[PDB]
Amino acid sequence: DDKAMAGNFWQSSHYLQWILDKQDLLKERQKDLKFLSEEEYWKLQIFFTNVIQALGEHLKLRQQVIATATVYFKRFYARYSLKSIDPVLMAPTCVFLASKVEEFGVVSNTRLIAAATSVLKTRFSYAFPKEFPYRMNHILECEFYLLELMDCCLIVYHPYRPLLQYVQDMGQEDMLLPLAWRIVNDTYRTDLCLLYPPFMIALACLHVACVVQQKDARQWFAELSVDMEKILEIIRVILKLYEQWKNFDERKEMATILSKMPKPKPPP
Amino acid sequence: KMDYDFKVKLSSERERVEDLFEYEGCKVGRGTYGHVYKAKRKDGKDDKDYALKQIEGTGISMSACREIALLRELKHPNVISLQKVFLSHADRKVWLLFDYAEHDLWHIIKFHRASKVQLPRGMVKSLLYQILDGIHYLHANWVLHRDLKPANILVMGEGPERGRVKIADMGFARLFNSPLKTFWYRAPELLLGARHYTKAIDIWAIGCIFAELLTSEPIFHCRQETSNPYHHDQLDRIFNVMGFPADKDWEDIKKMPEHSTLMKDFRRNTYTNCSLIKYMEKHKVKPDSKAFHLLQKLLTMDPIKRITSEQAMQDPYFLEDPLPTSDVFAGCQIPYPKREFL
Ligand SMILES: Nc1n[nH]c2ccc(C(=O)N3CCCC[C@H]3c3ccc(F)cc3)cc12
Repeated sequence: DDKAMAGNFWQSSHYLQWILDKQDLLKERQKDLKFLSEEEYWKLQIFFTNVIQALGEHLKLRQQVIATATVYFKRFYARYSLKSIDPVLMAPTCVFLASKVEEFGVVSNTRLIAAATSVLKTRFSYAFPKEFPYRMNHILECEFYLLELMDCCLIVYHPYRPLLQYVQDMGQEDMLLPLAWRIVNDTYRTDLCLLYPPFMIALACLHVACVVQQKDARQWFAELSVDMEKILEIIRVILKLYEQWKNFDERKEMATILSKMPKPKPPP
Repeated sequence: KMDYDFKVKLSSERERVEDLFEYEGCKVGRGTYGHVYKAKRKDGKDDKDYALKQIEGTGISMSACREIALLRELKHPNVISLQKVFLSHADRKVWLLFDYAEHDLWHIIKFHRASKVQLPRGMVKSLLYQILDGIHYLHANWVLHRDLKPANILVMGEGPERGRVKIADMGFARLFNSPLKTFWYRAPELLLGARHYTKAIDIWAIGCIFAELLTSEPIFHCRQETSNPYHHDQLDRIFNVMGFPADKDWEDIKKMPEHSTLMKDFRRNTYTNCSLIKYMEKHKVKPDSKAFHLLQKLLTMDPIKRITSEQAMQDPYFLEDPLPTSDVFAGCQIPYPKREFL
C-alpha cells in the first residue's frame, strides 16, 4: 500500500523543488490576472479541482491517486498560463499520468476517454454545453508536455498519511478522522499544497476538526515540536476557504468565468 | 489546440539526445529493457562516458513511468543514478542518461570461471558489502529490486568512482506486486507459488550471488527446462545443495499453494546426505569461516527466518581482516576487458 519513498520527504523532489515561494507564485499569476480577477482565478481552481475529483471517482481511483493528479495540474498552471494548454484537456491527462505511477491496476485508453466524456456531460453541463472534443492522441501529446514541465517529478506526498498517524496518536479515530479527512480534501481547492509541507497541512485540518466538534486537544498540540505560527497561517486559509465556498455559486458563475479565460492562439 | 507561441518556444529550447550525445555504433546492451549505448558529449565540456538507455516501446508505459518516478527520487552511491530524461516528441521515445559502468559481476565471474580466482584479497567481501548497502537503501525506502542477479550488479571502471558497485535494472513495474503475472536466483517460496515479492526474496538472491563469488559457479545451476511458478528441476537442485527442509525448519511451508505438488513429486529420503556444509566444502570453503556462517543466514529456506540486509551488514564477517574497501579492486590493476560494441 503505497509505501515507496514514504520516509524520504526531506530529501525528496517535492520538498527541494516543488515547495514554492508565495510571492514567486503571485508574480507568475499576473499574466492571467490581465483577463481574470483574483477572485475569478481562485474560483477556476476550485472548479477544476472538482472536475479532477469527479473523474477520479468515476474511474474508481483511491483518493491519494486523485490528489497526486490535482497537484500535477496545480504545478502546471503555477508555471504557465491557462492559454498554454486547455485545462479541459490537462485535467484527464493529469489523472491518466497519476494512475500510471501506481502498479495496482491500470487505466485503459478507451476507459479514460469514456470517463472524461461521461463526467463532463452528466456532472458539469452547467459549464460545458458541447461534448468533450479531445481524442486519445491529444492526451498522449499533452502527457509529454506535462512530464517535461514537472522535470519528471512524479512522487507526491499528501497530508492523509501523517493525519492518520496523528489521530491514532490522540486515540480519537472514530471521533475525528472522517471530518479531518474531508477538510484535507477541501485544502486542494487552495494553493496550500504548493506552499507548505504535508504534515503541517494535516495538523491544521486536525485543529479545525477539533474546533468544529468541540474537543479540547490544546495539551496534545502543545506536546508537539512544530512552528505553530505556520499552522495558524494554514488554519486562516482553511477558514477563508469556507467563506469563499459560502459566497461562491459554482453552477451559476462558471460558464461566464470560463469564457473570460485567455484562449490558445492558433498557428499562422 | 495548444498555444502556438508556447509550442514553438518549447520546441526551440528542448534538448534533443542526438544533438547532445555521440552514440551511433556504440551499443553495449540490448534486451527487454530496450537499447543501451555508451555515449560521449558532442559539445566537449564533460570528458567522460555515459550510459544512454532508450526504453523499449513507445510513449509512457507503466514500466517507464515507475522507473522515471523512483529513479528521480533515489540517491545512494551503490545504486545507479539517473542524470537526465530526454523525451523525443517526434517518435515518442523516452531516453534515460546514466553514468557509465565498464564492468559487471556476470563478466567478472565469467572471466575467473574461464581461468584455471578473485585475485585481490577482500574483493568478494567488498562487493558483498556494497550490494548489501544498496539493497538496504532501497528496502528502507520500501523499494524492492525483484530480479537481482550478477548481470545487473554493475561495477565502475577507471575514474573517480573506481571499483564501486552500482545496482541497476530494478524491476520497477510488476502488476499488483505479483510474480504470477533462468530461475537460478529465485527463492524457494517463489517456486512454491508465492503471490507477492518481498524483501526476503531480494536477500536470497544476494546469498546466491555471494556463493557464486566465492566458488565462481552458480550455486543453484540448472538446465533451461512457463505460465506457472512451479519448477521441478530448479527445486531439485536447491534440495541437492541445501537438503530437504524439516517441518521445524519451515513451518509455514504447508500454507504455500504448491505444497501438495511438492509432496507429490519429492521424497525427503532422496536428499538425506545433502547440506550446504557438504556443498561448500567441495568448493574449498571452510564451514567454520565467518563467510560461511553469513552465507547460511542469507540462504535460509524459510523467508521469515532469513536475515535482513541491515543485520547482514552488522555481521562480524565485515569486522574480520581484510576489511571492505570503497574500491573493490583495492587499488590493484583491472585485468577485465572493456565492453565490446554490438
Ligand atoms: N553499462 C551501464 N552503465 N550505466 C548503466 C545503466 C543502465 C544499464 C542497463 O540498462 N542495463 C540493462 C540491464 C541492467 C544491466 C545493464 C547492462 C549490463 C550489462 C550489459 F552488457 C549491458 C547493460 C547499463 C549501464
